[PDB]
Amino acid sequence: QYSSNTQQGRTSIVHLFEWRWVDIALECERYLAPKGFGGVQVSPPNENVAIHNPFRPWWERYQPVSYKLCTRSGNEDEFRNMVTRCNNVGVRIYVDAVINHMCGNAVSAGTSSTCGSYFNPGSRDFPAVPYSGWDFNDGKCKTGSGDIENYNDATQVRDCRLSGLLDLALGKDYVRSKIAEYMNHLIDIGVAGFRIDASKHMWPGDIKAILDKLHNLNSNWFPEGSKPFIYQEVIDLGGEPIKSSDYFGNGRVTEFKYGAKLGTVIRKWNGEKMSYLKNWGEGWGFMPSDRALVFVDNHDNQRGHGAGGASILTFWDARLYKMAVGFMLAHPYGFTRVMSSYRWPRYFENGKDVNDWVGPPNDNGVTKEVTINPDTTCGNDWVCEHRWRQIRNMVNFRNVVDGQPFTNWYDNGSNQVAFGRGNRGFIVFNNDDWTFSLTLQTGLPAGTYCDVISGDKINGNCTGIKIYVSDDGKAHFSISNSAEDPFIAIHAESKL
Ligand SMILES: C[C@H]1O[C@H](O[C@H]2[C@H](O)[C@@H](O)[C@@H](O)O[C@@H]2CO)[C@H](O)[C@@H](O)[C@@H]1N[C@H]1C=C(CO)[C@@H](O[C@H]2O[C@H](CO)[C@@H](O[C@H]3O[C@H](C)[C@@H](N[C@H]4C=C(CO)[C@@H](O)[C@H](O)[C@H]4O)[C@H](O)[C@H]3O)[C@H](O)[C@H]2O)[C@H](O)[C@H]1O
Ligand SMILES: C[C@H]1O[C@H](O[C@H]2[C@H](O)[C@@H](O)[C@@H](O[C@H]3[C@H](O)[C@@H](O)[C@H](O)O[C@@H]3CO)O[C@@H]2CO)[C@H](O)[C@@H](O)[C@@H]1N
Ligand SMILES: [Ca+2]
Ligand SMILES: [Cl-]
Repeated sequence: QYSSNTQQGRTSIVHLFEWRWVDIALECERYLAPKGFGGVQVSPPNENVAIHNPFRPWWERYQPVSYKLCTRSGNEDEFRNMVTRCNNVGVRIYVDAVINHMCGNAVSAGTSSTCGSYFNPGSRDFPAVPYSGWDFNDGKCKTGSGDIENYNDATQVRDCRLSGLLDLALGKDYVRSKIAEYMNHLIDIGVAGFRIDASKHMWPGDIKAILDKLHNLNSNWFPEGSKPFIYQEVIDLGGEPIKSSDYFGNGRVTEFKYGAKLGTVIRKWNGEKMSYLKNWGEGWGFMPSDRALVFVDNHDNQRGHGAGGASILTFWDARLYKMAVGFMLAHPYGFTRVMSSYRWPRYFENGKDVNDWVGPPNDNGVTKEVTINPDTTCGNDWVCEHRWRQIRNMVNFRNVVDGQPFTNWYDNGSNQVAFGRGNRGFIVFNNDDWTFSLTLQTGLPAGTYCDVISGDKINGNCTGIKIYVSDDGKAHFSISNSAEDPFIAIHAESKL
């Protein structure tokens, strides 16, 4: 469960949050494959409650109605078409598996669902599965409300309803088997693994029992005996009885400390400085690099959900965001996930975004296609961070330097830093309030290199900045503090 199952030489996944299956299929072919992306995390592909108050929020997809592959992203045929087309060009699909719970206990009975299946939260009847009252934790939970009230009690975190979401009885073989049937359906289609939603809300042993039932990956695309890549969503910032390490037996775990701390560093908050990143990784108290699933923001915290945090960087703070993402993709720690978002009309009333619920760009609830602008950006309010030159090119940097050691670190004791990855890549940052101008040892072969942040290598020249590495590996770098992108990155494949 620890190996990504990506193609050799591809090292990141991108979250195409709320994208339609047909758009992802094209994106794999026209962009992700040629640009060297490892894979795509998809939004939950199973039927959910259609919520009209408020109007079709992104979070309705975290309220399952059945395991039918029928959502605003598309139907089963469209989902199958996407997985096949993506695998065929060497780009993997990872499914956001919502398996802790069905929908909210207070949702009205009927057929207000993305495939029109009947369901009755009140009587606990989900006949499309099927589940009944016997399949939920109502009698196991010991809180007065039946909901999670207190994270200091590890038992209720697992047995009670997360924000009222009907809590599946994951200790029952029947429940485990219905979940496994869903996941095996997905695996056999050709899915490479899973983001396990709400893992903290499940016993590690119950997840293990589900995982025991899972097939090996599809033998047309994957070597025999390949196991689904598992990364579990556990928000562990310290101070709670449940630890991310509790989940290491099942696969990787999201490291939410990563983006929280990096955000603070890059904003220069709380006295933090880029020079402190010399021991980034386990040195900062993070989990082992071989288990960490790392990211600057996720779909929750970019809009203040989950642990939130003021320090979280997103596309809304585009300048600092690119630097954070660039740092992450350069550094060997963890397995990297890049966010890809849509814009919503963010509106703050007393420090909180009252539109933090708004779903994907839509016309009357129908998800807008991702249109591709002439400059390769996206239209229809899709942000497409993964198509931003600075991030896209750093995705390739990580590929180029895969497995090379962290070396040749430099810092000015404040916010001007640089480091190399073996003899394959080198990156320089200026986050101070003055110019960085210095000659540095790069660790690279002599030559002319295109800076992949300001531009591209195209048939014998560069469209951005050029760096000249002399015979002894030294190169001069000048980065103004007023620079729109105050960082430079060069690597073996950007050499002329
Ligand atoms: C969002 C994450 O919450 C949890 O995280 C905890 C940390 O674990 C903890 O250490 C500390 O930092 O606080 C955090 C925030 O509380 C959780 O551990 C983590 O897994 C969550 N991320 C996940 C999981 C889910 C659930 O699948 C996703 O959640 C999102 O979707 C939810 C469901 O649609 C959405 O909730 C909405 O719907 C519920 C039903 C509603 N609840 C109300 C209803 C009733 C009726 O009984 C009352 O009981 C409640 O009090 C009402 O508020 C919510 O109000 C409504 O928003 C949720 O907001 C949304 O984040 C998430 O996307 C995953 O990534
Ligand atoms: C294990 C520890 O990791 C993190 O601590 C950071 C800290 O947030 C950061 O400011 C910095 O602290 C030192 C640094 O170690 C030292 O080399 C430098 O001279 O001075 C810095 C402070 O002025 O780095 C450490 C990691 O080395 C977490 O933030 C913390 O919660 C956790 N206990
Ligand atoms: Ca649970
Ligand atoms: Cl996540």
